[PDB]
Amino acid sequence: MKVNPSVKPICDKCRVIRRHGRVMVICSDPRHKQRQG
Amino acid sequence: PTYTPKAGDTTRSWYVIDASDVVLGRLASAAATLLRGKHKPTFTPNVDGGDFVIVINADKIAVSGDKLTKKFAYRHSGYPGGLRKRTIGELLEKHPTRVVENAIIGMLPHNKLGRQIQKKLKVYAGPDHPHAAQQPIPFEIKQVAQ
Amino acid sequence: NAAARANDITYNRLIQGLKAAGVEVDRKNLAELAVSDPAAFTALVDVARAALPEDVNAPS
Amino acid sequence: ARKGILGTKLGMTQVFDENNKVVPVTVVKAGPNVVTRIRTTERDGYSAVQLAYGEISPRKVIKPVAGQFAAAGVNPRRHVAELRLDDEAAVAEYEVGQELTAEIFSDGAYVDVTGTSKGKGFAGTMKRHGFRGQGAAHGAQAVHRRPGSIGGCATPGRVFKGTRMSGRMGNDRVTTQNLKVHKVDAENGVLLIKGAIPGRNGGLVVVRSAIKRG
Amino acid sequence: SRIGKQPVPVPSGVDVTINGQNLSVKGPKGTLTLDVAEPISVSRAEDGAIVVTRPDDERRSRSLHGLSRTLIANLVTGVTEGYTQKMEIFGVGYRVQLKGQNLEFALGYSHPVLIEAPEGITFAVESPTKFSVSGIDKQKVGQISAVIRRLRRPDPYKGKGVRYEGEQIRRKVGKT
RNA sequence: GAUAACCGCUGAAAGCAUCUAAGCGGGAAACCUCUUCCAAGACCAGGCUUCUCACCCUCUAGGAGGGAUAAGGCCCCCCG
RNA sequence: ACCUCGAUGUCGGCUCGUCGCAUCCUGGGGCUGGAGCAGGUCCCAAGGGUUGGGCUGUUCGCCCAUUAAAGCGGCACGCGAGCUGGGUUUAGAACGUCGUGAGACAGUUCGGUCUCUAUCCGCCGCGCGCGUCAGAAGCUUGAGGAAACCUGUCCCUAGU
Ligand SMILES: [Mg+2]
Ligand SMILES: [Mg+2]
Ligand SMILES: [Mg+2]
Ligand SMILES: [Mg+2]
Ligand SMILES: [Mg+2]
Ligand SMILES: [Mg+2]
Ligand SMILES: [Mg+2]
Ligand SMILES: [Mg+2]
Ligand SMILES: [Mg+2]
Ligand SMILES: [Mg+2]
Ligand SMILES: [Mg+2]
Ligand SMILES: [Mg+2]
Ligand SMILES: [Mg+2]
Ligand SMILES: [Mg+2]
Ligand SMILES: [Mg+2]
Ligand SMILES: [Mg+2]
Ligand SMILES: [Mg+2]
Ligand SMILES: [Zn+2]
Repeated sequence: MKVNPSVKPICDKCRVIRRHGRVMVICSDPRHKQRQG
Repeated sequence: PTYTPKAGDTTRSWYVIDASDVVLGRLASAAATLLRGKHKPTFTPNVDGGDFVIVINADKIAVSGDKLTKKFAYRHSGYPGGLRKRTIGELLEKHPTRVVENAIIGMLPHNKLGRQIQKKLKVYAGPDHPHAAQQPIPFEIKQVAQ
Repeated sequence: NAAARANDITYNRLIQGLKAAGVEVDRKNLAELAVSDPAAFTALVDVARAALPEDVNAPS
Repeated sequence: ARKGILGTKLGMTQVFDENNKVVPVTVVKAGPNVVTRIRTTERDGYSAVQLAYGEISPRKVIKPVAGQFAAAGVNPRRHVAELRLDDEAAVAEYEVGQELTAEIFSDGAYVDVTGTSKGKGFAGTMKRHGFRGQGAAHGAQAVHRRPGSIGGCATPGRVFKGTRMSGRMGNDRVTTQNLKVHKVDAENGVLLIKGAIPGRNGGLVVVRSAIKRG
Repeated sequence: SRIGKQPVPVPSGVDVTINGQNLSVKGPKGTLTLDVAEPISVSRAEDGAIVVTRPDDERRSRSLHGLSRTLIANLVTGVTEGYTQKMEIFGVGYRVQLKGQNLEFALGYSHPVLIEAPEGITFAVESPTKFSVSGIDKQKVGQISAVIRRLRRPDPYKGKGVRYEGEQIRRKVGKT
């Protein structure tokens, strides 16, 4: 998990979502998994 | 000279308010009005001519938003690090009456008279109360239109 | 205000209506009526309410 | 359910294990008790058994106290105490007038013992709270046993509640947990409990089955 | 929306009872209960289909509309056929066996792992390494299958542990 | 028991996908209980019981004032 | 340069602590260029714990043995009406240096009075009075508080 003010899709399989009031990027590649914070 | 209450002048009555599905703040403001005696033309700020208020179904009180989990009642014991907090959700489960009690008390004047006024508030979690001997009048929270 | 609201009118509309009716009783005596003669106060409330505009929330 | 009995601390001695290890023991006179009252959820709002212990001349018992013993149908005793019970099924095991003896326990059971600790009088901070005190030399001026600082400075400009200071020490209710009963003597009515128990000899104690190891 | 608009077929062997917002659907496997969100409206095409409808194109109604269609469609699909999740074990010495209602696994821990079946679910072992979970409620079947799936940490090096039947786990090579 | 990070199930808005928007679950020495002690001056001053449950006088016939008692208590006394 | 120069005593140590989390250990997790052991990094977490010595007035720092770890900070760089007084920063004396000199030196050196019977708040303990709708006594409920909360090694599972 990356926790940063800026969260960006790192590859074209990354999808930006909002979950429980946080912006998150979910992906099949667990490196790209990241959370705004 | 402006009318002033004398010894025998104050007449009490008993009201019962059903708190079921009522917004906490709305119930508390109405009850504070009755306890203070603001609805009587004989009102005098140095006299408690208020009425007795019974609140029933205080566990069915309604709270909006996320206040059930995010509103915290704070208490300090006076010892260092003696600050304890409970959510309104947790306080409603353990001490249902405390939620309504605290709301009303915080809307009364914080002085000696206010403490005497608090005597006349009775709050019960269930649908029943022991004061049938006083024959309380059902009180509905209305709004006078203008 | 307590006596007005017991007669189903707010204070502010009572004062407006008494002005429109031209009733010049001041608040010292209006309060003395509210305490000592509720019947006379009720009659004043009826006068005030009659003199109020039909739509209080309308322009003018 | 949680067994218990009232008794008197008689004193300490030494016994030997069957594998020849030494065992320090306190001897407790787990004297006969009588059930004087039963507390019920329906009467009192909680479940408990009231026990009475120790011989007393009826000359000495005050009339309202005698009235309560008379309503129970038992002779007065010096000491009355309640044992709190978790449930009403446990209460059902007791009846007014019934006698309890040391044999309610068996050897190797774990007990908690409650008693009043010895009085120590007005104690300094070194004795009462284990303060280190100050140096006996190197210039230290009349502070060898003094507590030192008791607070910060302008902020908070006061001493906090709970600040450890000198004062009366001892004479407190103390419960020692998980003591092994080494032996039960049914003939003398005595418990040999491994280890120490609070109080002076001749003092009232309450022996209960251990909550944690029961 | 585009999901909620589609009716739900009720086969002639399926009994649907609609009581206001309460819904109860009875079928060969048993009976299942569902409650629709107040705004959404659930009717019935007398022909033999379920119609889900919404008052407004407001966002909350739009979301609850598609939700409620699929929930009742799952409810029907449960009492007709049931839900089954096939699961498979990988790794040497990793084993499963059934002990009454309870399922017992040996995934290389010092102790064995015992999982009790909650009400309305059942376990079947076809092999020491291959088993299944079945039940009436899709959510309960999924829930138990997930708990079993987490019995071991993910192993991307040797591939051990519990998987789904088709499951394609992530793999890597630890060459040291 | 309720949670944190985190893991999820069932799923729309958005024919796919999504732990979330309706709902349903796992989850830590922190939190609430649990263990020990204080505690009804907790002025909402609580509860279960037991004992005494009794008498004279004065003012005026209102409310008081005084004296003698019961259960009990205190002081003195022998002590810890 | 805004309070205090009709006075708010300093560094370090000692005693006693109390709070924050930007976490040193122990607890829970995501990702690893994570095989395993052992790590790297980020997230959550403040309940408790967080050693003794050599040198220096020292803080700091270096070092010697340990440890699960030897956390970083606030509170007048917490704490001198609680202690110390080695350094600094009165008066003595000396060296180097500067000055014609009297003298001077964030240069050095040896020496050099640490006052106060606690009124108020505060805190630790202990009584007296009155109250809790008659006067008393035994046993109690617990609203609400306080205390406590650390961790290792070895042996099995497994030389798997
Ligand atoms: Mg001296
Ligand atoms: Mg000395
Ligand atoms: Mg009482
Ligand atoms: Mg005395
Ligand atoms: Mg200026
Ligand atoms: Mg001055
Ligand atoms: Mg943090
Ligand atoms: Mg804790
Ligand atoms: Mg300082
Ligand atoms: Mg000082
Ligand atoms: Mg000189
Ligand atoms: Mg010269
Ligand atoms: Mg000398
Ligand atoms: Mg010197
Ligand atoms: Mg000098
Ligand atoms: Mg409590
Ligand atoms: Mg208090
Ligand atoms: Zn990606």
